[PDB]
Amino acid sequence: VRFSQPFLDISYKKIDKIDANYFNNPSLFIDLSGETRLNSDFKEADAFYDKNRKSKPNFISDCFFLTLTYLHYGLGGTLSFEEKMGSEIKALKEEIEKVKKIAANHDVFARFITAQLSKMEKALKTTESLRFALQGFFAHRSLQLEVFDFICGASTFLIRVVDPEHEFPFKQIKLPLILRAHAPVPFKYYPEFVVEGPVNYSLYISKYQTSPIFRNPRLGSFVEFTTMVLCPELVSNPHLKGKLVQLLSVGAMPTDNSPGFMMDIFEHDELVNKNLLYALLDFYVIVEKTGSSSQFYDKFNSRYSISIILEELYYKIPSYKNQLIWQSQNNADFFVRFVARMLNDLTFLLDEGLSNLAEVHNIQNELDNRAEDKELQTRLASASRQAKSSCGLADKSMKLFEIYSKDIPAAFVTPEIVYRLASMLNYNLESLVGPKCGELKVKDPQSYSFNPKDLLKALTTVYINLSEQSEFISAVAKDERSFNRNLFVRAVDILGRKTGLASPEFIEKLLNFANKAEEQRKADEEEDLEYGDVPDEFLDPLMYTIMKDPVILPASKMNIDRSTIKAHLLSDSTDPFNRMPLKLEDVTPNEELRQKILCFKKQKKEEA
Amino acid sequence: KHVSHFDLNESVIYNNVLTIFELFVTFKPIAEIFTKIDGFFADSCKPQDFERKTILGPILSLSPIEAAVAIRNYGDNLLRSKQQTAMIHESLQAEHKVVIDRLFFIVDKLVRGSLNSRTDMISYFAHIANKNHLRRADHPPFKELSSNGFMSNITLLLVRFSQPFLDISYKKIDKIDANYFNNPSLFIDLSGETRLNSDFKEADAFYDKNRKSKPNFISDCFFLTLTYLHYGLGGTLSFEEKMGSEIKALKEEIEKVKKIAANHDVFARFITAQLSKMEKALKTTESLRFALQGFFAHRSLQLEVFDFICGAST
Amino acid sequence: MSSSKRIAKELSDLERDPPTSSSAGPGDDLYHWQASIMGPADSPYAGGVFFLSIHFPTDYPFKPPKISFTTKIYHPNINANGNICLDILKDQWSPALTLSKVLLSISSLTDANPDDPLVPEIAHIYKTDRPKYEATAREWTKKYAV
Amino acid sequence: MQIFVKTLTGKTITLEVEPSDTIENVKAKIQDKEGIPPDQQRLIFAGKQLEDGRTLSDYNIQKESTLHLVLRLRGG
Amino acid sequence: MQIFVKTLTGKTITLEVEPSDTIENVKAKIQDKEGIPPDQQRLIFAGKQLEDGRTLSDYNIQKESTLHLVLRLRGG
Amino acid sequence: MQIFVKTLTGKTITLEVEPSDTIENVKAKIQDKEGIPPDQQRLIFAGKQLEDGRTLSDYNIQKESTLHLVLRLRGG
Amino acid sequence: MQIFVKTLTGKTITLEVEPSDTIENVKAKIQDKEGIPPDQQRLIFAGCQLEDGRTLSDYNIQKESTLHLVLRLRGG
Amino acid sequence: MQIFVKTLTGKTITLEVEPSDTIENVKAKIQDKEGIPPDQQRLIFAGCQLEDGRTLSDYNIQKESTLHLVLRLRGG
Repeated sequence: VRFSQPFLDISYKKIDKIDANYFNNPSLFIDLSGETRLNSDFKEADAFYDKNRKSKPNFISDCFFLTLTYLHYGLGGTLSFEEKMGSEIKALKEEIEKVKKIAANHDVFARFITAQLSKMEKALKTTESLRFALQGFFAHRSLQLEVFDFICGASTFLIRVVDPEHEFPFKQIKLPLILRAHAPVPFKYYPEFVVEGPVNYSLYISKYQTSPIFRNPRLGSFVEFTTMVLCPELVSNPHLKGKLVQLLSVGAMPTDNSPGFMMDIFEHDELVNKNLLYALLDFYVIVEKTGSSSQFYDKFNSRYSISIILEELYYKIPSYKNQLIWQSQNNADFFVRFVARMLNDLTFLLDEGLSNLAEVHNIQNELDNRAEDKELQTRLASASRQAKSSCGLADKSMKLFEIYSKDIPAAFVTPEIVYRLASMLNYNLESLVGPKCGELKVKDPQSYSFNPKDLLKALTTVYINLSEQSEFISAVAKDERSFNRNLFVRAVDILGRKTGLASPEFIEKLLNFANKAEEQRKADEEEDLEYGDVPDEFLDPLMYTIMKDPVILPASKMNIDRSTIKAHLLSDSTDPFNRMPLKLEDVTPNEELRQKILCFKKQKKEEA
Repeated sequence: KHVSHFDLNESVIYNNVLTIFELFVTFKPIAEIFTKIDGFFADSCKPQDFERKTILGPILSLSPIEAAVAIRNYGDNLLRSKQQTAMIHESLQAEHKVVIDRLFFIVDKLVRGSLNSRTDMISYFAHIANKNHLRRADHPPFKELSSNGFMSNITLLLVRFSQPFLDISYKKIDKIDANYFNNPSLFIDLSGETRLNSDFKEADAFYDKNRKSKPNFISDCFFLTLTYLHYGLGGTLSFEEKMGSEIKALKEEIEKVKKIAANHDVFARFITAQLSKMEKALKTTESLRFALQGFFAHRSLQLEVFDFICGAST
Repeated sequence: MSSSKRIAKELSDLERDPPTSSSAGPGDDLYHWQASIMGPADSPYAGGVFFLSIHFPTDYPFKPPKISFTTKIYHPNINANGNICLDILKDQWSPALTLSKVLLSISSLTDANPDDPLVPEIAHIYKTDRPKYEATAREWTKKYAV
Repeated sequence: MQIFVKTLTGKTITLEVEPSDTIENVKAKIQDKEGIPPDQQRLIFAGKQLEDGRTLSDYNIQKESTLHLVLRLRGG
Repeated sequence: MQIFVKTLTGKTITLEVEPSDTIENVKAKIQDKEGIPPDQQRLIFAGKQLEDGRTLSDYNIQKESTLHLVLRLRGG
Repeated sequence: MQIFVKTLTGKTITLEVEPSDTIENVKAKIQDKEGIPPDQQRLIFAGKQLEDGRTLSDYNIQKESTLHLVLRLRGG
Repeated sequence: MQIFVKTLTGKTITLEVEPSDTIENVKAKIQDKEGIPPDQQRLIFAGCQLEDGRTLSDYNIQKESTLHLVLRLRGG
Repeated sequence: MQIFVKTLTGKTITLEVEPSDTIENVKAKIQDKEGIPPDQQRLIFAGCQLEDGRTLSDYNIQKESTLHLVLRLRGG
């Protein structure tokens, strides 16, 4: 790595010495078998090798990339083998007791087994001393400082290659630069590990007090690289962008409420603050496309990191807050989708977490039977981790809700989202104040991140902020499914148990809302009952309600209201009966039945 | 649970345990109904669980063959000469003879309890037998089969019923029916039972070809004797037949892990602990090898067994 | 706003016309149902009546309801979690498919789909070992679904 | 009030009872009207097996409801 | 009128019966739980096989009469 | 028997059949053009299902009646 | 084309695959990049297992899809 | 009919076999009598190995023939 810093000088004058065209010819010394690429396939790779069709030897460029290769395959391999050997230390402790807790009363089989476990205990002491050793020279703040210096320099090198003019570090790059061809030549064909290595090193090395990033002025240059990564065309694999955002999390993670070590850089860099929030704002949407919810380590963790960033980003730096307000007032089409996707997750986060806590209790009650096995305990560990992740995600996501409601309540009141928000809030309130959480007594809930009444406080605040919006309370008044005035009354006593969670005036405001919604709830009953009756053929076949705007389905020749067919069309563009190719333009309104419904309501007015 | 180490070492326990049965067995009204109680039969039960999951299993399982007995007797002086180990033998074989006779007294009244009593005992032995066919493989599942001490003890125990009808006067030959294998089996298994000079195809037909059945304990006991002879200590002798090879195998690595440079700080201590158990393992393998040999050299027991062989052949 | 009023009419369709081999309805929760099905006579399930746990999604009409078993079964397309390999719910889920129609498609399970081996050990047995399949299915039928 | 009881054969009988009556009373009525032994009788309502110690009002059994009767029996 | 039967491995079982029950009917009442081929029917009472064609009545079978389920017939 | 068939997007083919044929034989004139495997032989008829294994007399395929062919994505 | 797969620890090893390739065909390209014998090759997609002999196009695995390299109770 | 086979230690376990039965068909009757999984089931006849899927009549193995249960370098 020492050969790097001469061309990675802090003056940054030898950038042109290393050719970014180093991967136009095929490889000469390094291997590409299994070399996954950035945002291109082998099919384009081999053709592009030929597509140029012409080669100037130079040690420097080969050494530069061999540096990254030995970074990833090398001490990156060491940290993975040892960070492993931190958790693999506990795995070794499990496999040792797998051989020691058993009956060792054989004549020679147990003798062989003792010698076998002696090798495993030698490896165990090997792992313990690796833990007591590698961390030592990781604490060697010179070696790590040199490595991080190389990271910064290499990043400074590679960021100029995406700039069409390569004006950096002597100038800036206009952002963003803008699908399978829109990626800028030739960054896309570069090896993938050149990014995975450094990010792995940064992610793992930040678990010690003398970590290289701690109070380092050279750091932050590659943060710009991370931000520029999130033109979305730059890379293709999502699961290393997930690593990037997970890095940015700890990079902005707040012991004594100390500012995050990137907060100054996240707030004192033009190239970053200009487009960072837009970037991960867009990114929070896409990760749902990485399959559905099967197991942990899914896009939800990516959401966890992508959210706890903003969680403090709104707190400390206000310029981003003003940027967000401008965004929400200008391209709110961008913002509403983001709000909807995150609102969607909450529909089952708490349900799934309660389910998995019950599963953990079930597995715990299966064992300790005083009246596979360890695979079931690995399942218990995985389910406890899943429940902790779900609870934490719910907490962070809800905490995000209130600080945006307080600032810009006019965003949440879009018609397509307000009903959903009210439904979700009421269902969460019922799920919490209900017996499901009361009976589920988790041993040390502080461990599994289940902090119920704290979340209840945030939920209450969510109602409080927008409690003065007619459309919101009207939506809450219209939740026939899970509305009850007694839920708020129960919440009052539940918060009164541990006093100080809410103010007496907080209780007054929430009870004001609870009463104020009750009348809007009641009046709808009289509207639907006295002036609403139950005729036939006036009811939506898919909803069984009268249609204020009944429209004729061009395929099935049936009447339906616009909302029902719009909801059906958002899931698939097919008719519910004959599956004809259905579009909103092909529909036809029904005026005669609309006027007949008006006359029916007039007749109902003649009744009363 | 409390006396889980139910070996023959604690000479102040098993004598009392035997005497406990010694009083029940005496009373004829006790014997005629002692055979129908809870815990008498086993469960489909695990083959290695006939040790600790029935009535008799905890008392007649006592036999010198048990590993800890050999560890406690010959594991002290592992390189003992023939006379030194013969001392342990001549000491323990007398106790073995005492216990054999004591519990044969049990089983005699058990068979002489009642009609259902003797049928129940025959069934109880047969069930243990037919679930041990795995004993006669090259590498049987030892951890999942009845301990060969137990399967050998029952053998020369039930062999005692043979010599009355195997009298040296040879007058009770007609007592055991040679037609015992005309009907299908009643208590002993024939699944996998190879035949002499006939196939299953003729076997099943000949079962029917007679088409008729007079119960008798004696004939069932005679054949169960041979069955336990083969599946029992017949299995045991081969079971220990590889032990002598195993002793050389264990000694093969004894100097293999000592010829290395033993100059570590704590890996050296772990290596020394790896052979502190290995020398005890050698002293235990040698104990087993020099203990199985002596009771085979117990001329009285083998004399009785050979007498049974001769009588059965007659 | 729209979610509940479908469920009431789908339930009252039972009162207007009761089903043949099944039944439906909720406890007190609207979205928490408990169904019923009896093992077909021309199937090893015969002699078996099943207990069902149902939770409706945010949209019972617009989304398929996840359904779980309470009674253990021995079938290829069913695991211990009561997951149903019904191709209607995830692929051709129409909004017009009634809860009764879904119960009918469940009653179609009986006809096992081999290309969906939720439990491959049972799937291969259905592929070749139908006799022991039928024996063990009734074994577990008498064990659980009394 | 009248209700519907379904047997394993699908045979439907209307039983005129009252909500205050117990399940044991209903099974006695079934045994009187068909001779079928009550110990073999297993009543199913919305996927629920009822208890003879309990009554019809306990499980919200309204009139004209459908009850499924299961006959647990073994020829062997 | 149920009877008990025990196999070689000792699996006790019960089966309700009638005086007129044919032996093959009784055997057909066995593979329900044990899965035995009825062609290899081999039942043992009083040390005798049961004539399959006849019924239980010509045998002095009494209440809880013991049988032995030994039908190995293993040509293997 | 001329029976039309159309996929999801609206593309259709012109194929011949006979009244007493089977749906798989009708499907055998569906893999003649594209080469659609029988595993994806899905037939949709007015909110109901049409199993592949049956015949045309059971599918009541009338004269010039359009059926629905949708790619199958089985698995579960 | 190319597809993805991830282990328990989060590593995301990509690998080119072809529609014709079977599940064992792709699993043959696994021990080369991770050193895992196919005896423990366990694949889950969308929460459902995959048949050993079945081809890639048997699970509609599109371009830029996702796999999940999970492991059974084997190894160690 | 019945055939023979011997291990290394000389024991001679016989077992009935049928001309139709394959080599795996007979080897399935081996772990029952000796507890050996067919993963190591190695058969030599007249110094030549036997193909796995091949049937019994594929080596003219007559009645009262001889097999030789040998083992590979597996086990231990």
